[PDB]
Amino acid sequence: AYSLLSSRNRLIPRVEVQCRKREWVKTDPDSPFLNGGREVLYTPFTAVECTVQPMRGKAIRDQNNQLMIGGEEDYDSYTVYSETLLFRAREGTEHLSDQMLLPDSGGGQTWFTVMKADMYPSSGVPRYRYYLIAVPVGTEGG
Amino acid sequence: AYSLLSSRNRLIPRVEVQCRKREWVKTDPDSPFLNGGREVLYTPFTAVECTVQPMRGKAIRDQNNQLMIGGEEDYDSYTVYSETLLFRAREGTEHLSDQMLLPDSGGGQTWFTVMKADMYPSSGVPRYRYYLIAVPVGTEGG
Amino acid sequence: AYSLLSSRNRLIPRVEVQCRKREWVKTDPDSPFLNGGREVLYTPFTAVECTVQPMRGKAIRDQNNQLMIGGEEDYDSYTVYSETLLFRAREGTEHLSDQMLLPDSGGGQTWFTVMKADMYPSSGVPRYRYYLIAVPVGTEGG
Amino acid sequence: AYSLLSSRNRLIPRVEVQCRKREWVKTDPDSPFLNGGREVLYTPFTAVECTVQPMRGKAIRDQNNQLMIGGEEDYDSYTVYSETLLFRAREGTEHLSDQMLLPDSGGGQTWFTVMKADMYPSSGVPRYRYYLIAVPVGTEGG
Amino acid sequence: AYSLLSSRNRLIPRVEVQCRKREWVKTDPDSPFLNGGREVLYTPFTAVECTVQPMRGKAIRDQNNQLMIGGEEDYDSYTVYSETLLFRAREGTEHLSDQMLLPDSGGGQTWFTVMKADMYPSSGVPRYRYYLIAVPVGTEGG
Amino acid sequence: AYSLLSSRNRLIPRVEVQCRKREWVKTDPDSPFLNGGREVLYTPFTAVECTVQPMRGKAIRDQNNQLMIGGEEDYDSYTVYSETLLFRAREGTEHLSDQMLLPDSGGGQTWFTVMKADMYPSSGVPRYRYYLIAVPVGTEGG
Amino acid sequence: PLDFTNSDVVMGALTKAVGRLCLDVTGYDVVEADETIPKPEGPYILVDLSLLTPLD
Repeated sequence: AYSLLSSRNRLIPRVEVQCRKREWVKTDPDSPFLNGGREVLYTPFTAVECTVQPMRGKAIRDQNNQLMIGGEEDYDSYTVYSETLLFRAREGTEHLSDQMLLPDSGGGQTWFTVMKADMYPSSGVPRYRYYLIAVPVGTEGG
Repeated sequence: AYSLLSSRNRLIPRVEVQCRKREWVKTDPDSPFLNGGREVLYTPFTAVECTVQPMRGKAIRDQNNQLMIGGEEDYDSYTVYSETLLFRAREGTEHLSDQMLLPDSGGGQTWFTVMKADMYPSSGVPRYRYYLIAVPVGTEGG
Repeated sequence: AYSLLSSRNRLIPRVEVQCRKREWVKTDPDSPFLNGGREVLYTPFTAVECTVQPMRGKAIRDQNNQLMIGGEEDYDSYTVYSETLLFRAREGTEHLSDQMLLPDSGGGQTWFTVMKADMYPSSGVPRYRYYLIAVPVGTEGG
Repeated sequence: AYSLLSSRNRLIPRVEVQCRKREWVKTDPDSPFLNGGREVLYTPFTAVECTVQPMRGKAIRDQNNQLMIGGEEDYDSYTVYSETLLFRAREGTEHLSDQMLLPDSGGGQTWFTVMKADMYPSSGVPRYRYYLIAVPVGTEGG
Repeated sequence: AYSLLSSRNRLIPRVEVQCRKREWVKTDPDSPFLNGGREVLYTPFTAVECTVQPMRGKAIRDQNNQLMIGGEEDYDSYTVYSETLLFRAREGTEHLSDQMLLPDSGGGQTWFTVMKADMYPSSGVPRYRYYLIAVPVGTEGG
Repeated sequence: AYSLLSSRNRLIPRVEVQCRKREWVKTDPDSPFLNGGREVLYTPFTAVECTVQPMRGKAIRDQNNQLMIGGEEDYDSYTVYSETLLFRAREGTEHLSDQMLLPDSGGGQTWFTVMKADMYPSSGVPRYRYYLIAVPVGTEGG
Repeated sequence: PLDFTNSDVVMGALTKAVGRLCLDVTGYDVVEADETIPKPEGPYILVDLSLLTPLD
């Protein structure tokens, strides 16, 4: 079985990041809809150690500021290697995708939503790879 | 003839997985259709030793949770190397494609349906490669 | 001139395969058409030594079982290296493309029709590469 | 932690470049619009050390002079490695994207607008990569 | 200046091929058209030494026999390295593209028409590369 | 700073090529248009040392003779490395793109128009790369 | 006690009526779009309820 990869690295620096779980709930008392007035509940936590890297190409959809008919919108993304388990959304449930807070190109800090998670069930070592997309500015995603 | 590849590996860990065969049957007594009320019959079994790996890219159709007009749907896939023979569906018959149970990105376990099987008839060694797609959530595939 | 490649290999195993030539004929006595009731005439033979390999990618058109509006159709293909000369169809003639029998993903055996043949006239050594596509299930091709 | 990359290179020559920050302001007293008569305010500065390189391919959109129905328009771009932090535009604010002055294919000098900025928050060393597009001739961008 | 490449190879076998130049002429006495009844004039010759190789991929347009609504048409192509100069067609003239006779996938021999010629004027050594496409069966090209 | 690349090569042969600058002028006395009867003024010169190479692929738009509804048109292109500075067109001016005379696939000589110029302002050494397209036969470009 | 045949009954029985008449005339085999199965052998017909229009 794997031995070296089953232990923490000692050459490349790694950092911890903050995250938060997400659910949703219905608030309207009389509306007949599952949506109602949707609300999201958060529960914070942290990842043991992570590595953050940017997109490699220069494709038009990967550029940071984009020109739309309204104005120069904003976009960011990352690829993350981590030893913590993060989950995407699951259907027929009230759980949403986990989010984690990282620096952006504008100098601030914003939340990124997990979109793709990679796992190797037959190997055993707990090492994962994630792909993240920054939440739209002015909202908390979906 | 091949010798080394005709024996089980001794460096990379391998695991066994569970599977199940699938047929179908007509139930309606009076309906004139081959479909009738379709039913599927299962017969479980296991694969001797297997290796599971995820998709390598980040293409929009390979992401786990996808945004549709209804809601954040779910999608998963894998590539598997195995020494057991698994079969796809064959036309003009009552046999369907084999399925096997593997972990998913949401933390649960779900059935994957064999879609592509690779064989090397002229070599002799029984080593195969499969490509699998997770069954739609809430159903048993087709 | 080439010497080593002008002799049979002694490390990689090779196998022989069966083939069959194909012509066509008109049967209707009074129909004014070249087609008439078409018939195909076969003459079997074998290839001296061959190597069979599957398609390398996972493109949607290379998957084995495909979902159509009628039902889960079937598809297979291969790449073959051989030291026998096989011919494609030629226009203005009554000769059709050669076919050869190989194992498929469903566990059976079916006929594959030669579609592309590669030759190196300036080199001299008789080594060829072919690309084959499985005949539609329930028919004998065209 | 990284040591060698946390210091300035001593083999490849590097140069400093000039830049300028950009805001915007409304001037019309009575117009009800956020736009009004837009104006941009500049504040110059310089980058510590930079490396400039051109696009690698020959794709039709990367050529310098382009044929349009009006006349042979002009286009240029670059990829820059730098140890200074430059920012893109941020929404809901009055800040615009930074610009920096570089030589062009016509022998002159023109302003390039930052479009994509790459950062590695988990590594620590302050090394960045930018992608720039030349401002349209006869205007100051947007 | 180049020395080794300015001499004939002594390891890889090379062969000579036959070719033929092509012009055209107007025959109709009274037709007012440049076309008239077009005719082509030939003058044979040979290439000093050449190497023939087939297309590397398996793209649908590179397959030999193609299925059209009429019938299984025919197609072939090659890449040739040669030390003889061959010319394409030139406009405003009566010269057409040179052709050369090579073996095909159907076992016969047919004429290939030069479509792309590569030269290195600044190097000096007379080594060229050509790309050829087989003439449509039953005609002499255009 | 760069030393070796700041001097002329001594292994690969290089050649000089001829060029010519291009302006334009209005001739009509009464026409109200900037175009008028356009004319181009030339001033010849030469490049110190250059290397010429052809396109690497076989894409349909890179072939030499092309079949159009009128007749077998002509097309050529190159990639050139040079130590002379050549300029493209600049807008709001009367300067056009430089041209240089090179051999073609038809055995003649024709003018190529500079379309893309690559420079490395931060390195210092005067080495450039150009991409050229042959002028349409029977005209002097635009 | 005054019962009837609601929409669900009529709609489902119309498909089977079409299915039997196709089988009994042409001699081919029949299949619907509701559930997917591997393609049968021999000639066959596929039935689908593409569209439905109300009257106000």
